Amino acid sequence: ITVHCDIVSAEAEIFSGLVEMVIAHGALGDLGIAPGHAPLITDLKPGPIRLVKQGGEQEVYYISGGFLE
Amino acid sequence: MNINATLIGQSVAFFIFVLFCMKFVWPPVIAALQERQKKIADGLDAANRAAR
Amino acid sequence: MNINATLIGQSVAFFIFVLFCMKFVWPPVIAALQERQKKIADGLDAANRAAR
Amino acid sequence: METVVGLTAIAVALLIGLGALGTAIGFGLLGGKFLEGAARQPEMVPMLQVKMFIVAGLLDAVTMIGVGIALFFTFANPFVGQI
Amino acid sequence: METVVGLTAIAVALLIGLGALGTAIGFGLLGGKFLEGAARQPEMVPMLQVKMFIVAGLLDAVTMIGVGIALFFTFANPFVGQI
Amino acid sequence: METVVGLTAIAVALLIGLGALGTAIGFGLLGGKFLEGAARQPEMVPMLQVKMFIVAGLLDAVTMIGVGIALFFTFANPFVGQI
Amino acid sequence: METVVGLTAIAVALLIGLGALGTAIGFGLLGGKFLEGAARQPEMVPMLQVKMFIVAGLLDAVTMIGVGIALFFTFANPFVGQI
Amino acid sequence: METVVGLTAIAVALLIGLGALGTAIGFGLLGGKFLEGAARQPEMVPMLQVKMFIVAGLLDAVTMIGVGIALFFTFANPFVGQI
Amino acid sequence: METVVGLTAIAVALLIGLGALGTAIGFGLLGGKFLEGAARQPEMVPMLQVKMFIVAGLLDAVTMIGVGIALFFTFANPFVGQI
Amino acid sequence: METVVGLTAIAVALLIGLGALGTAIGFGLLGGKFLEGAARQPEMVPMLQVKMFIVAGLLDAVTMIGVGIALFFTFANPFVGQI
Amino acid sequence: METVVGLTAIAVALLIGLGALGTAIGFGLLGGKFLEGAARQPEMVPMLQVKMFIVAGLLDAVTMIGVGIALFFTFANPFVGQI
Amino acid sequence: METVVGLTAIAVALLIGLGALGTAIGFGLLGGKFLEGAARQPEMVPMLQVKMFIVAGLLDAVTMIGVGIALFFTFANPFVGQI
Amino acid sequence: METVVGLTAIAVALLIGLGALGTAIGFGLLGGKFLEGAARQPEMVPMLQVKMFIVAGLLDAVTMIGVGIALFFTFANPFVGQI
Amino acid sequence: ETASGYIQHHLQNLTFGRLPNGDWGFAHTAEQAKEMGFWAFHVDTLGWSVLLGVVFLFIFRLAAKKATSGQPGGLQNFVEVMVEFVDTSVKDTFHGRNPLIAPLALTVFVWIFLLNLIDLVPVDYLPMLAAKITGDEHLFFRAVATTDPNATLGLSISVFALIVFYSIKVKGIGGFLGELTLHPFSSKNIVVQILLIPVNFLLEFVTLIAKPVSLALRLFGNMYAGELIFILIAVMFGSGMFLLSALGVALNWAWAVFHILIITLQAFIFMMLTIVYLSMAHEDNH
Ligand SMILES: [Zn+2]
Repeated sequence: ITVHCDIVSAEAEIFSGLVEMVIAHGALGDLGIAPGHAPLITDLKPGPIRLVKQGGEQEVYYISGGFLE
Repeated sequence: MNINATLIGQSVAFFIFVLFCMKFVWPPVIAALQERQKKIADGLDAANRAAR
Repeated sequence: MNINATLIGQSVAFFIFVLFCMKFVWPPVIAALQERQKKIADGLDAANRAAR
Repeated sequence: METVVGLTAIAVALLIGLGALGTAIGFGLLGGKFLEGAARQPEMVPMLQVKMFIVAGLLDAVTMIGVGIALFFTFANPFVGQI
Repeated sequence: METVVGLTAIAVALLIGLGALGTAIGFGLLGGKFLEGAARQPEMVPMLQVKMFIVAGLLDAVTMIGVGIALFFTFANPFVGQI
Repeated sequence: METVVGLTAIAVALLIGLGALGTAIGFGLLGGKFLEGAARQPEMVPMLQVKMFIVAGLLDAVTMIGVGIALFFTFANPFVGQI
Repeated sequence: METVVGLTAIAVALLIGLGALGTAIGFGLLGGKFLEGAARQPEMVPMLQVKMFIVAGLLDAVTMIGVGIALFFTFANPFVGQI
Repeated sequence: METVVGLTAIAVALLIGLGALGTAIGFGLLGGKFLEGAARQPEMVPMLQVKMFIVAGLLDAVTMIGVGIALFFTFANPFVGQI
Repeated sequence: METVVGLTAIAVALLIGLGALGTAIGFGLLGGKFLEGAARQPEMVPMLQVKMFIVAGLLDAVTMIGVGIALFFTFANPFVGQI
Repeated sequence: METVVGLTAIAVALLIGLGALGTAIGFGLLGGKFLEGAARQPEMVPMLQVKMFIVAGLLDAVTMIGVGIALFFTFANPFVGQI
Repeated sequence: METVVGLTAIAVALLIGLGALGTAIGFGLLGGKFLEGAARQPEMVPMLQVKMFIVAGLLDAVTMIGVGIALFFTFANPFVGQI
Repeated sequence: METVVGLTAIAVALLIGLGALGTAIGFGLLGGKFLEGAARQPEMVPMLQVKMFIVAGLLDAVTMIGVGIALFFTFANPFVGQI
Repeated sequence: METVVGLTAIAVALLIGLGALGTAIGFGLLGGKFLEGAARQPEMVPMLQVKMFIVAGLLDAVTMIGVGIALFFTFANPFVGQI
Repeated sequence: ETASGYIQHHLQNLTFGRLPNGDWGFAHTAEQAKEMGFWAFHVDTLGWSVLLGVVFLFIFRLAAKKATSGQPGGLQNFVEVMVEFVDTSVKDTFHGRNPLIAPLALTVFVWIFLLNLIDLVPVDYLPMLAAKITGDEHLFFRAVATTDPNATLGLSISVFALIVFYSIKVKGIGGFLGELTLHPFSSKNIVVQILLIPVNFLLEFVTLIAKPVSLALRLFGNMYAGELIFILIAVMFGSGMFLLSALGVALNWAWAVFHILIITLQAFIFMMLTIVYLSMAHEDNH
């Protein structure tokens, strides 16, 4: 029901914990990741990442682009 | 007779086609031809400036 | 007679026009392109030499 | 009557048969993309399902005319009155 | 008389049957890409829907001609008047 | 009667056979995308399996009408009575 | 007479029906790739729309020649005159 | 009886032949996606193999009805009893 | 003589119809790849457009050998002389 | 006697020919992805190969009934005794 | 003669029509990969072109053997000499 | 007698033509993936060739059966004796 | 004799038109993947071309048997000598 | 007259040949021309192809006999744009030193374009003008020369001669037969390369003889179908009706606007495949 998401940058950590769903703006279109998603490497657009924590809490960090692994 | 009507029908169709051709299809070609003539002339002027 | 000797009638006309074009139409026009490329090149070379 | 009535059974089979063939392949293509979109972003499913039903109307529109004409030639018959 | 009328019923079935087969396959190819684009870019779905209806008119142009000609053959056979 | 009856046997073969052909290709396209989506998101499989059965109902809709009319023409016959 | 007239009605369904099938699959293939580019690059839409109408002219070229020789066969008949 | 019996052999060949054609292409599409998923994630194979058999039942459903009707038309005959 | 004239109308319909079908599907494949390449990099559009027209000459070659022969079978007739 | 034996020669060519057409395309699809998986994961080729044979058995299942019935009609015709 | 000559016009329409269909789909598949290759490697365009014209000789060989035997059947006739 | 012999030439054409059509497309699909895999891992080419030949045996199996039953129908025809 | 010789002309079109259709689409698929591989690895082009011609032999093998048998049925006739 | 007679007259050529008694005379009927044997000439096709070839070279010579090498005048500006377009087309395909390839491509493109362009003028104007100037009412006269399979076959059989010529001239007689029998299926060992010479010959000969046929028939099929649709649209006016002579004018306009794109594209395809087929006869492509 949850996975260990870690939002990090070359300078410091942005978020670290347990999440239920991760919504990202990929280079080829939006993604919705949930527990047990298959291995995936992707280029991220500059925009807000929405995360859902168990339960109902919705983190909305703004990121200037990057890589989702 | 029917043969005379074929020449009239062909003639009006050819006139409206020639109108569309000379008023809208051909003018861009005149512009493309004259712009090359300008670009050639300006290059030769720059070569004359360098000689002076 | 009626259909195929036109295969050589058109072939002869084709080869004659190709040889005429190769000697009296293509060489006089391509030479003007070769000359202008040198006219512009000489201007750029003269400018660098004069500055130095 | 025999030639007109026998070739009308072939006509009815072509109308529903070519319609069934095209509709089944068309929904395999449309529906395969609905599942692909639903797997890319699970929260978009409510919108994608409504957009799929709009396309399903365009997809089956001509097949429904074909089924209607095939059931018209089965119970009534315009060709039998033409002789 | 029977061979002209009987072969007309099959001509009718071929026109609406081949049109039904092609439009259903074509709208699943077109609509399958409409759902893929909508799942990837949900803010663009209002634009993608209008661009899709412009391809829908091109995809159904020759098929609506066939449907009109098929109904004409059924309710006004133009061949029965040709002996 | 022998030509009407023999052409209803080909009508039945076309009507069930073209439906079988379309339904087998259609489910190969739908099912191949279901396996791709199920491998990508294992936690969404319960939802994707239910959504596949919605499409399966649209995919076979005209094929079931074709099988129903083909069984009607096999055990009963509207053409034998000349309509 | 009846064989030429009935076999020209089947020639019109093959001319307009086979062109209808091709034009519908061809525009689903070309418009699917247009809607894919308009989602990937929403700024190039105006340019891609023009380049799509150029290719549309090449797709619907032999189909309009066949839809026009098939209207020549329903309202005139070059075969009847040959007895 | 001769033409009804002769046309029942072709009816059986179309039922089994169109069913064999569709099922081979359908499993070629469903099968290629099972191997693709299995190569990317070899741990998922136990789940994907069970999900493939759920689709395989839907894919062959109408084809097996067609083979059942074709064996019935071969070892018995519902048309011959209608003269 | 009516068999030779009636079977020439079918030959013309098959010869133009199979060309209308192939050219519409063949350029809808090529046209989509041209739009996809244009979306990837719009700087190369002039060069890609020139290459597409060079393939348009290879793709429509044999379909024009059949449209010319078909329009030579509707007005002239090489089979009527052969009796 | 002659129409039943002539039409059963065509029934045998449809049963084997449609099965041969579908199985050759089906193995091209299935086998193409087997080589893609083997090139992506060289160490998994003995695992992917046993899974390919499980699908191969499903892909050819109906095709083997088709050739079985075709060779039965060729040496022990079941329709020649029904007239 | 009337059937041997009228069934040679259908023979000719299938030799040039099936070849026209396969070459327009084959050059639409080959060309779609040439336009993408021309985008992925703008400097390789002169090499990709010479290699595509080598494949083009293999792609049209059997089609061109058929446009020759069809022209040989339209202006000479190996079947009419056999009564 | 003439009908059986004439309809056995059509059976031979279908057994080899349908087989040739499927085999050509099947090797186009299989071989295309063999080139894709060989370009990605040029050191695994010895292994990919043997794996492609394993699949080639499956792909041509029913085509080889049909081409053996078509050279049997051509020389020492099995249906001529039956009548 | 006129029916055996007329049906033989049609068998030949199927034996060459189907082969033309199959090889043109097969080489479009094979060659399209050769240009895709040539664009990614221009160093591998001479190796890939040798592997492409190995596959080309498997793709046209049955098609050649078909055109060999087709020419045999035009300049000789195993059916005419069996009547 | 009737629509069948109107269409049948437009499809016959001005033939000149051996009548029952003498090798000097014009055929007065289609059948009087079919009786005549193999040694033949179409006086309307050879009268338009040669005249347009001379008019093209005369206008291009007027822009070459006074070439400036400096600032270009209006006429020579266009001729330089055509020469540079063709030179660029040849350099992006052919890497050798051959002096024939470029003037051949310029001649082929501009000449074929003019032979096709005359299709835009109304179809009954030239045939009736020729009849009025001659004093006859049954004169056969076809103006578009690329609608004659003989004109298009003569243009591709001459290009094929240049292909067999350059292939022997640079690869040698041994290299010509070598390409035709040792490629594409080149075996590593001698016992198998000899069981692949019958195969290599069929494939390379069908491909070599199909280049002349495909070049002639692609141009013939696109032009004969283009003029035939104009003749059928002219039959809409013969009806005398109003709602048919209005639809016919709209179809004639739409067809002429579409046909100029095809007239331009067919001249381009013939030039580019002539450049490609002559460039692949100078190097071993395998
Ligand atoms: Zn070589």
